[PDB]
Amino acid sequence: KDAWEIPRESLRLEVKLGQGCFGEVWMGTWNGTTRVAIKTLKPGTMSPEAFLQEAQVMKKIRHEKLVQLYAVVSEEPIYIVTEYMSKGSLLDFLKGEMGKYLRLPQLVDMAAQIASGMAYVERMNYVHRDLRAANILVGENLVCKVADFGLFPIKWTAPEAALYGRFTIKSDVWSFGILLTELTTKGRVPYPGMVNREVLDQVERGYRMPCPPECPESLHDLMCQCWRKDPEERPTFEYLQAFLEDYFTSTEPQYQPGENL
Ligand SMILES: Cc1ccc(NC(=O)c2ccc(CN3CCN(C)CC3)cc2)cc1Nc1nccc(-c2cccnc2)n1
Repeated sequence: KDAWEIPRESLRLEVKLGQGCFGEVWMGTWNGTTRVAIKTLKPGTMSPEAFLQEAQVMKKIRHEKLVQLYAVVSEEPIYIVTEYMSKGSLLDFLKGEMGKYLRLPQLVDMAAQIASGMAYVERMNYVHRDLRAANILVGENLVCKVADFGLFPIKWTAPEAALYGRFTIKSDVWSFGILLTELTTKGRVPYPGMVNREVLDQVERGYRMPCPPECPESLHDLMCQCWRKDPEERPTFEYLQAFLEDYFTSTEPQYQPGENL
């Protein structure tokens, strides 16, 4: 049978990390040596084949900025096993104890890594549909990987996708722009004070988030390209990656540290 299959005895579940109507998530050990994240399926909540769809996808994806599948147990009770990311979610990391020490340089490097991951998704002709800080994992050495915890996130979703169900890599680019604001505000909810309804009215009317405090205008400019009304006007993740990797030399060479960024 499949080469991803592992014996049940090789997986230890050590710390519960969350729950849902379809299962749970745990940190644990695989082969008594490898720390892992584990996703379970509640028997009786959702069909196995519908659940293992995710694992099937994850077998065909391989990239250093994508959370990596490690193994599965594909007879109920089901287990999906991936690499473990020591710092947890980008969102939690941004707003917690570490967040006070991150400046533009680390934050833009995180963005470039995320764009790199998304650029692979771009080349592979996949769509993400839920790119946001909550679906980014952080590891040692500020390593950031794209994940999908299957967690409507209107505030992160391109208008044409939210309104008309048109989800492309270009609506992923819009989400990335919103992700840029999470990075520069240390994980704050976008469109502060506005509910979903006003967000949709306002954005359709052409409103866009302002340059966050201490964020270089040139980075907010980039956010605004990600938020172009016309999907095809938005940049590629290939471009986004290259722009963020070169940012402090090509775009903002006179950058000087500040109080928060
Ligand atoms: C245990 C597991 C099982 C499945 C997944 N799957 C994904 O992360 C994922 C990523 C991309 C795709 C591709 N897909 C293309 C099509 N569109 C519509 C959706 C995305 C699918 C699944 C992750 C995990 N990992 C996981 N889950 C929850 C929490 C954590 C975690 C928490 C703290 C520290 N380290 C890890 N780790």
